Amino acid sequence: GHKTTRRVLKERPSRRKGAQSKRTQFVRSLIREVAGLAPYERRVIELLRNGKDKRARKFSKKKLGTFGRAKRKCEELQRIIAESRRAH
Amino acid sequence: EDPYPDTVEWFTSVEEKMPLSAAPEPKRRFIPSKNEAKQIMKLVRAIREG
Amino acid sequence: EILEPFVDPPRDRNYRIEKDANGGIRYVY
Amino acid sequence: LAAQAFKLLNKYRPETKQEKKERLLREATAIKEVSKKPYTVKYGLNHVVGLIENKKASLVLIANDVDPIELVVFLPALCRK
Amino acid sequence: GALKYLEELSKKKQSDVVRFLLRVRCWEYRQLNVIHRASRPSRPDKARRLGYKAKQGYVIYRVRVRRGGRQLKYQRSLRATAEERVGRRCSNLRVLNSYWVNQDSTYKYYEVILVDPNHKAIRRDPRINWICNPVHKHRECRGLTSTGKKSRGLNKGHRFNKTRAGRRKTWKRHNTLSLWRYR
Amino acid sequence: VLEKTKKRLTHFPQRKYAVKA
Amino acid sequence: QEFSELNLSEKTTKAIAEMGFTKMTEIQRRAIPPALAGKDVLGAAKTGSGKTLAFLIPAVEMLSSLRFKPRNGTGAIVVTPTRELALQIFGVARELMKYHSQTYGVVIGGANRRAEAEKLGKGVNLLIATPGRLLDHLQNTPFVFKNLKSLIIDEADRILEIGFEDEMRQIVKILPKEDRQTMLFSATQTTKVEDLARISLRPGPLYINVDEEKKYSTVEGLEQGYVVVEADKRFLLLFSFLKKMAKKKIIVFFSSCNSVKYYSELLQYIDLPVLDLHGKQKQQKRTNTFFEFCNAKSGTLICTDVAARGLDIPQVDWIVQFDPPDDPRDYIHRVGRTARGNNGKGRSLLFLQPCELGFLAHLKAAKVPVVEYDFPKNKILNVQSQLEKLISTNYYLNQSAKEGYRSYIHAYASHSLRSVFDVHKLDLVKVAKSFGFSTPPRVDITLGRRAYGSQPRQGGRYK
Amino acid sequence: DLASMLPHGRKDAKFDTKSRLYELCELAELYNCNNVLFFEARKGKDLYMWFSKVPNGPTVKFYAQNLHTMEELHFQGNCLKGSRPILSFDAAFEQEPYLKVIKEL
Amino acid sequence: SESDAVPQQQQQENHIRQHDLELESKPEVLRALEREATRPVEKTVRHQSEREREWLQRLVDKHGDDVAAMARDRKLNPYQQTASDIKRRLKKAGLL
RNA sequence: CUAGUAACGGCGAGUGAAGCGGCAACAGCUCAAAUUUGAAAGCUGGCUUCGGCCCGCGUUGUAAUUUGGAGAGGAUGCUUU
Repeated sequence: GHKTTRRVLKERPSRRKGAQSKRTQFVRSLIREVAGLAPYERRVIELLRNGKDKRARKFSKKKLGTFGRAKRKCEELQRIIAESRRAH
Repeated sequence: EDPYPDTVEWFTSVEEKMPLSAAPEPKRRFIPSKNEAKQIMKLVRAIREG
Repeated sequence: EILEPFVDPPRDRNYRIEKDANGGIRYVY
Repeated sequence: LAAQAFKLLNKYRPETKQEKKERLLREATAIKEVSKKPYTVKYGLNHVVGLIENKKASLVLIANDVDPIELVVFLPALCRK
Repeated sequence: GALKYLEELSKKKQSDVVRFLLRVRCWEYRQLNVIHRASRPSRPDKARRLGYKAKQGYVIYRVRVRRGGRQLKYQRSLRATAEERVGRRCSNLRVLNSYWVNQDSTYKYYEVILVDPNHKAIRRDPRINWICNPVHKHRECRGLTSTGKKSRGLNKGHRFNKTRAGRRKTWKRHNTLSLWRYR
Repeated sequence: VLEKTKKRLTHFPQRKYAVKA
Repeated sequence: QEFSELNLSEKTTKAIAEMGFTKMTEIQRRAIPPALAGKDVLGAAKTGSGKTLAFLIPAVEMLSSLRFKPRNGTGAIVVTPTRELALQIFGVARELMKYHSQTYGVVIGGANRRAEAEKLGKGVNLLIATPGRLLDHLQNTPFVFKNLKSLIIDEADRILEIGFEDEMRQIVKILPKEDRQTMLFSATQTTKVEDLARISLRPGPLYINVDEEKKYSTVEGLEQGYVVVEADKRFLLLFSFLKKMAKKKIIVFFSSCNSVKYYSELLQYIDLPVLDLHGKQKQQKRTNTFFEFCNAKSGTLICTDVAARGLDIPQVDWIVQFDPPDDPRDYIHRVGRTARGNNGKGRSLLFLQPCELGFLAHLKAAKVPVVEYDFPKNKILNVQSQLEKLISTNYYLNQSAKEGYRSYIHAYASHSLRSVFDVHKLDLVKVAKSFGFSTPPRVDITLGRRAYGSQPRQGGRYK
Repeated sequence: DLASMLPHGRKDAKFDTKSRLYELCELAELYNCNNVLFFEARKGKDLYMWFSKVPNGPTVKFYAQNLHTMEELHFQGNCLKGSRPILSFDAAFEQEPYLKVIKEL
Repeated sequence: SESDAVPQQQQQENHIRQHDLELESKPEVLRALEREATRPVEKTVRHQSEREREWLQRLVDKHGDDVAAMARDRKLNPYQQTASDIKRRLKKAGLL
């Protein structure tokens, strides 16, 4: 509509109000490795190790309720499997 | 399925060489204590007032 | 075998590449 | 090991309130009428975990009977890493 | 940092160690009474973020409440029911807050943070003299706690048009026939 | 009153002023 | 012709007089007038000719005339290859704008991203930056650049050699082009330089060619000495070296200005009579100290290699390179010649870590003779206890050590010859112990199968 | 209604709109499906239908405007749940090219 | 003439005074208020403590007037204040 | 005021808001998340010659700093009690 010159605003500190810090990443991973896995998480781990990626994805979707959450959980479990393989 | 399996230290197997926080150390950790300075001053006030 | 003296030593696929309608890279899975 | 650690820890036990106030009064009277950093054992869950995270700790001792046990579950692992 | 680690445990509360701890503590809670006193909280991180303070006058009470249907569902949450039972138990204290601590196939378990209004440390602390004020008598009974606000829909947006300012007050305001002098 | 609020009211108090017509 | 006869602003003239430069140099003499006229210029000057001042004078004068303020954004952009040259240019620019009101800023890789973002949001008129980090900031962070008027590209041949062709062309296409002065200094004139110039400058460039064409590259008349020192005994070996060959002229080259500052201050505490030369100092008294070192009998100069490029090294006994060399080829030839130094037998030695032994095969393929040194272990003056005590008891030493450490790490990361000087073979524990720490302080060392059915993008706007 | 009518199909609901269309493609790959019928509701008032040949096949977007479902009591018709229908295509689906594509999909 | 087109240059007359504002036929009340505003006020100059005076005196006695040396000293200067801090404290005290 | 509009409804009876705009009044803040760590600096009670002495709480965390259109830490030079 009207022609007005747009300004450049300062970056709000409320951006990224979730977590992205390396310290919280460390804490979260350490708590993962001290606490372990849930029954369904371990089931999906077994499925991924056996190679039934489709079955693991379906089970994760059934347990969680959302495709994005299922994909994400498969992702953390996959890097956990890879990290365990490297550690061994 | 083994019900109760041995834990694999996938994350803690790697020792981290460096501290987590990069926040600079404040001066109070290398200068004497102003808290005790103020306490000593208050005690001196009390002694002067008797 | 550093050929040139003071330079650095020079140093799985799922899509097939084809040409699309608009002359761009089309990806066959 | 417990006894030797307790010996060193006792040689570095923190100052009690009586002698702390006594030394404060010492300093006040000295002001009326030169030191180095105090080295003492550090205590407190949050303080010690931060010290470990900053790698300022040389040795860590953990109570075996913390009745919320979650307060400690992560501490041996973080010390190890 | 320890509270952050505890928060991560509470996030992954379905893990092995947390499941074991909640199992043992559930057995202990079943063995104890329906309502009992804790000097120290079971989840200190949750208590601290809800406002529990290591002061003379702050107490935790752990309470078990029957879960399930009342097909008419009881509109008051089990958390609110536990807080109300705590209020009738110790009417002298003020309900600061409450948090879920455990659950079973018959009982759900909550821990409530309570504040003593007659202790002069609480009177002096200017962050808690607000609950020392007499307006906050039986907040659990008037639905002024977090569960009360959640059940009353005290939120902003078009999703909460009917309840953002009080359901009954909004009904009355919309159904009053206002007649001015110069009509 | 809290220490922070005490310092704030000490250093930035309510000023007494007037706006000219 | 001097800066006085060239008619500039009174603030600029006072700044120049305070710095001390009176006679204009070659480039400073026949480049500033065309630049203040406004004609885009390509030059081939070599480092040490004062090109920094030669291109800062027009930018500062233009900002003063246009009356720029921090809220208007960037008016002048400096594109530099390495962060050490960035800091040198920053020191010079601070010297120039000491009396002005427009602000100067630095944006370099391996630095606090959020701090630089806040800096840009607040606003800088003259900004010196590195290619990759500059381009990232332009692509991602909110700041004003629509009033840009001057762009200097310093040592574009170095920039292309490092490999920022894509970064530089994206910078050129992103930054505004209309009513923009373009100055480009680059010694060697290659095909990459031709391309960068043809995209960057306007149809009519003025070209300056007095590059020193008598490059006496000595291929055989050189002998390079090297000492294979462990990471955690580097500073101790340097200290023992300095003690033993006191009463001899010594020049030691470091990598970064913060490292120079920390070593200077630490040696002052540990009783080393030393003449120092680093960026934070004043230009006038830097000249005074250089004159004193040239006209002294003994003494040791702590200076960096990038400054030694501009410095004209007098007759000295020992040329030591403690930190890895910024330029290997230029380093070898130039400083070997300046070390062996005409008549008097001069010796030039380089510190090599055990992870850095590929430089030997490098030199062998380069066809130059080398000599190794022994440093008997009992002659190493172990004072690391006093070092750690002072680092732990003095806060100013704690800072100077932390900036020195991080600057060394980031320089080693953004070192050109990665095959020999790759950071991932370093031990941070031992390098921190050599700096005097017990625990290495936080420094970020960093600083397929795509989706099923994922076709590329013919439309849509992302920012 | 279409799920009842289509017996080689699988029903699924609540796909996040913040996700991606090729993420719909991995969804179809997970379900081993070579065709996808996407229902996108805009304004909660207007229907958008996507017919896509999953792996690398051309996709068609239509907008659904006027809606009448099987549960209305003015239809007075009923058939077998999954029996084969007589596909009665119009002539424009036989001449016109984009209608050729729509007919094939 | 504004080469860089911003109305803020027209409107103008990075640190500002923050505890006060520097300001540049009418009713009797208004003039009385104006006189009251423009009346000078007592300075009430803040001064320094006896021990601070003694510490500065000893530091001057030992290191003369070398700000670098006084910052360098440890025993007489436990609180590792900056040389500029020491210089302004000395200036406020009065002795160089 | 929007307004008996949108929207919902044995689409019959009927039900039925909200943004915006003009007003009245207008005031912003406290926490959890940090190591005071060169010093629990915090608080309850009873004993008082009422001035300062103990006991206990508490490190499983009480004071000061900080709460995301922020902040911290240094340097820096102005200005307030």
